[PDB]
Amino acid sequence: VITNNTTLPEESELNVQELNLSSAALRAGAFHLGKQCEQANNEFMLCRQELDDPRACLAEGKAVTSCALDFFRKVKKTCHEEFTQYATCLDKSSGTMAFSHCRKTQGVFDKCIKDNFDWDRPSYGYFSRAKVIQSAREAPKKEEKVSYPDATPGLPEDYPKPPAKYGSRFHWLE
Amino acid sequence: SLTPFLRLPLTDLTGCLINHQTYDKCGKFEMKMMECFEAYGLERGKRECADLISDFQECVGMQKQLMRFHAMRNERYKQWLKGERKGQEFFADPPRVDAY
Amino acid sequence: NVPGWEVGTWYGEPVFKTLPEDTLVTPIFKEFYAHSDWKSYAKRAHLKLWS
Amino acid sequence: MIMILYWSLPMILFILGLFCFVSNRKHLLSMLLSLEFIVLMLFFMLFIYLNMLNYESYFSMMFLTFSVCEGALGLSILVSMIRTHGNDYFQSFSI
Amino acid sequence: SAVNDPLELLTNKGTHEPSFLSPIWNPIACGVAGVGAAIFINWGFRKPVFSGIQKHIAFGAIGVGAGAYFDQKRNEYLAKRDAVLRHYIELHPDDFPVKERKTYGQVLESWVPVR
Amino acid sequence: MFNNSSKILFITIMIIGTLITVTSNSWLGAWMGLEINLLSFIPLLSDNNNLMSTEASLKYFLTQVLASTVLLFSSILLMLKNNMNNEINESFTSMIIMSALLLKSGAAPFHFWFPNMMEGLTWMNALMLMTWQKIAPLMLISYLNIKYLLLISVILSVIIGAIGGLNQTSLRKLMAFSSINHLGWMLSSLMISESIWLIYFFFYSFLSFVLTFMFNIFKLFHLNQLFSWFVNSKILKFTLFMNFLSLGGLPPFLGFLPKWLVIQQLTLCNQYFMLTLMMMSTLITLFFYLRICYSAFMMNYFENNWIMKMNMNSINYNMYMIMTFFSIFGLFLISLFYFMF
Amino acid sequence: MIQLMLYSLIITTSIIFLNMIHPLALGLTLLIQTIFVCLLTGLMTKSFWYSYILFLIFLGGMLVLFIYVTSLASNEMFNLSMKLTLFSSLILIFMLILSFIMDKTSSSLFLMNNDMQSIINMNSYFMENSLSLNKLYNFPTNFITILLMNYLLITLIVIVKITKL
Amino acid sequence: LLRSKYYDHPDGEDAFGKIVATNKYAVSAGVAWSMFDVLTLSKPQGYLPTLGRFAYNTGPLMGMATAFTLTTLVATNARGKDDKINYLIGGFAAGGVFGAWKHNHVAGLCAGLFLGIAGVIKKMSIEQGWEFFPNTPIKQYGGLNIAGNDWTIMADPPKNWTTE
Repeated sequence: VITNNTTLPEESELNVQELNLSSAALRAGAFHLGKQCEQANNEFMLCRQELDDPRACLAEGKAVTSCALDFFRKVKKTCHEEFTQYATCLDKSSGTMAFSHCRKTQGVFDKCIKDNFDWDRPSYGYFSRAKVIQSAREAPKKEEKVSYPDATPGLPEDYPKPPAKYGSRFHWLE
Repeated sequence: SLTPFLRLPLTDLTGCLINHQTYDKCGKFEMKMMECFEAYGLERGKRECADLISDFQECVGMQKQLMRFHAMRNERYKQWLKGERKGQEFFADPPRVDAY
Repeated sequence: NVPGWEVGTWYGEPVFKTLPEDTLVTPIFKEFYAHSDWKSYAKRAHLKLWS
Repeated sequence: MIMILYWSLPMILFILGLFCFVSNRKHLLSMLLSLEFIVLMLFFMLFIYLNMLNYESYFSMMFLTFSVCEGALGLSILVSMIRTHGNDYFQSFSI
Repeated sequence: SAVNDPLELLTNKGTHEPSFLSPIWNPIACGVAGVGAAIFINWGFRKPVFSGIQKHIAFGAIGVGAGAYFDQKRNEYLAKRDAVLRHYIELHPDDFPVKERKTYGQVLESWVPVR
Repeated sequence: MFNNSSKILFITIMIIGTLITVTSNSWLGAWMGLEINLLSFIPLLSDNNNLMSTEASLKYFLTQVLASTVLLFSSILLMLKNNMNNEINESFTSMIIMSALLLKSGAAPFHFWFPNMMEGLTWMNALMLMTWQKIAPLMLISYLNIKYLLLISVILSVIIGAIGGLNQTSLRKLMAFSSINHLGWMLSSLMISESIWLIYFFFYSFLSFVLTFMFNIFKLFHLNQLFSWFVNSKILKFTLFMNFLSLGGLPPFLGFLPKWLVIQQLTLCNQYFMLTLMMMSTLITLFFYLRICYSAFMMNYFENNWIMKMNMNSINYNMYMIMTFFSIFGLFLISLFYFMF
Repeated sequence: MIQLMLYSLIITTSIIFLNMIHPLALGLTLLIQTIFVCLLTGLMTKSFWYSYILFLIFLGGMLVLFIYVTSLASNEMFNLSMKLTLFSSLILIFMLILSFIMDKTSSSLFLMNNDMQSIINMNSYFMENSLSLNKLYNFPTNFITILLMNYLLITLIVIVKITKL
Repeated sequence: LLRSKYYDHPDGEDAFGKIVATNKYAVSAGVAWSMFDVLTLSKPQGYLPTLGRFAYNTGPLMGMATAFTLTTLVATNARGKDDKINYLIGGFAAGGVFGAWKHNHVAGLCAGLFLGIAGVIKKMSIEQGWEFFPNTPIKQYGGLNIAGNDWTIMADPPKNWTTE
């Protein structure tokens, strides 16, 4: 638990411009965000799942946030009204933001992206498979077996068993 | 865990019923205790393996963390009752709703 | 002002042992949402229970 | 402490249901209903224990099956005296 | 030997000869017990005590076989116990040290006068 | 007790539930097995011909479910304090666990249900009660390391179980009070060994089978009913009554052996005063054993003359005479035994 | 707060359960205690499956036997007393205002809900009531629920024998 | 003060700790017998004779305890010797006090002989140094072949600990 010995990062290191978009603006345009920003998301989630340290790969988290900000600024430069209409139809379509309720504006958004950036929208389940990456960060350590030099010693299988000296050593026996 | 008296086929089902091994905040602590109970046994594991026992009990029992939380909350209310802390500064800056 | 108290340990005795000296474990929800009012606790803890 | 603030109330109501189970001012049906009251308090305390662990709450329907079979067993013991002890054995204050 | 070595007390030198009744006592005692149990059965049913000798023969054979089998298992149990004691003496040489033997002449203790 | 195959089914499921109890590695699966054993021991101990058996099953149900819920509550309390099943320093939750086990077993602060239930049963459900139903609580008592509760239970068992059997002239309540005293010798053996307890329990079980078969085949429920029991040869009645002297702990017969092994292991464990407290309070057990033996040790009696044929089962009495021989000539097999060591 | 309200309601129903003696009235007190016990065990948990299971098994499934037996046991009606109702209402309003004047953060339970968990917790996002019920139908703990179904059939066999039909 | 033992100080050193220790043992024994008394035999009704039976069964044991301790201290401090016959005199005094509660002279001495025998045996235990209920130096948790008795069908996964 957090004491004075633990080295938390300073608040000036944590002062990063954040992706402050709503749920409809994150659900819409996600399939073009993931393909454009697959190099940093996989490395950051590998950092989060392998080390399980919140203080580690903070630069990777900053890279993910900056890459998402760069993609949304690129969308803001060219295709703004189409993305706004797509997010509006996605939020007003149903309770949960489901893509199947209106496909009419999704085609216009993909047409705008195909005409401007020449990007192809991926399939429906491209981002839910297993991702294989060539991470530059080395894996930390193999789980070594704990050494117990003084355990409870049993009788070994190779130990010879001569007959007992004067047998059972009971009363009147042997 | 209790050592059963007899090791029959009928302990095979009962043994896995409760255990932190299924995904849990610190079942990896409990494993570090449990293999220790394979090393020294149950009775020498109560003495020679006391440091790994207290970490698992601290983690899942949550004793000293809750005691420290209640010490930090009762001292704040004692400072409120003793007149040191009053007004709108009785409670500090609240965390964000998705902070934890 | 409380004697015998230092930050992070229960009255001097450490909470977690057999760990690295610079490791981090996540504090529990009551201890993390300490130093705060009840409205911030029920702001987060009672979202599924209200709707 | 932790026992005083958390899970103190199931202990107190368990002792109250135990005292209702064994008091001489009650009857056998009151013993069985107070027995299922302490079954409910045992479920409360067992669920408080089982929710410190994350995904071992499935044991709650095992104890439920055993204690419900206990309750049906006690009712079938108690109503088996209808054809022998009569219908007035439910008001018996002593065994 | 002038030393009271704990390892040589449990080590079997092989100079102990088993007695004549030692390998053969348990099968004949269990055979006599089986014959007496069959006689007891015939007495309890008010049969003649030597009527139906096939029961006596089967009870004696069961007793002889069970006595030989459990006597062999008893000998293996005592051999494993001796191996356990020797292994624990060998593994802990500090708690069980060789102790010098003392002549009566070194000791001076307590004649109890009767008078 | 073999009037139906359903009772054989209840017997094998109560065996299964007891084996689930004594092999559970946690304090909750043991309770699961206890409930299985309870479910299968409610229909046995209940019959249509006997009126008292239904209210005795009600007493058994209330006694066991009072003891099982306290056993569950204290085990959950132990798990709430320290999340492993064991305990480093012993405390009051282990005392509540052990008291809930002592209500199940029938130790003398909590034994008052035992002969009061035994006053209205048969001699085969009693054979299941004082032998197999003592397996499930006593094998859990060995997991705890508190001494003074076992001390109080052993002392109270050997005085209360011996004195209280003197007034009883019914054979079932007298055998229940004798089993309460033989329970205390088992808990005194449990503080020093987990194997000497098995020795005492197995041969006490053996003596229970051979002695309750005498009262089940010939249907004996009273001390005066033993005097009117007709045996064709009075030497056979004198010989068959040596199982009381055997179970009382007399040196030429078997039954001296497990008590003697308890004496040998307790003196080696430096416990002398509790042994003297038990053996000054086991002479009363031989006194109400010898009060039964008034009906056979004399060689002639003022018998009732209307009955002149001895009627008996064949298979059960064939099994009885094997075990009667080893109850009185079984000390010759001490050379073959190797399980004391 | 509502957890403290359920605490107060369970305390009030327990002390009136101790006070009353009419067997159907104790059965009614049990059936109204089971609802509060179900809700209060629903406050600690990730999802309300086991409260539903306790509801169908205990209240709607098992206690109807108790209500039937206690209904046929007692010929007479309830003797309602306004003194016990007034005392229950007074202790209920006292315990609700005691919960008003008490800090609810320290009195809240330490057991985590589905939203009290961490946001980076992968297991909480998968499926509601999935990982907790998983060990019922997986190796090697499926033998216990097979033994439970066999135990219920054996329980029915026991009950037919002991009631003598 | 209430946690004081009888033998934390030598004989004749302090009086009050010995009175509190022996009296609290008498109160524990009287309460333990009175709880089994008033529910089983001669059951009273009402708050007053129940507390009267509790006092009648507890307070005389307190009087026996404080009389034995007081005459033990008197016999110890009256001379320079600290031996077992002071415990014999104390047991005789406690038996004589018990007799008064009985109202029988024969009961008082008959009790004093056994209480003096218990006193000289306890003083022999104090002098020689052994205990009545010692902890067991040997506790056989199981028999031999305790590792080879594992008759389980489930295959063991490989362990995470070694002896190297």
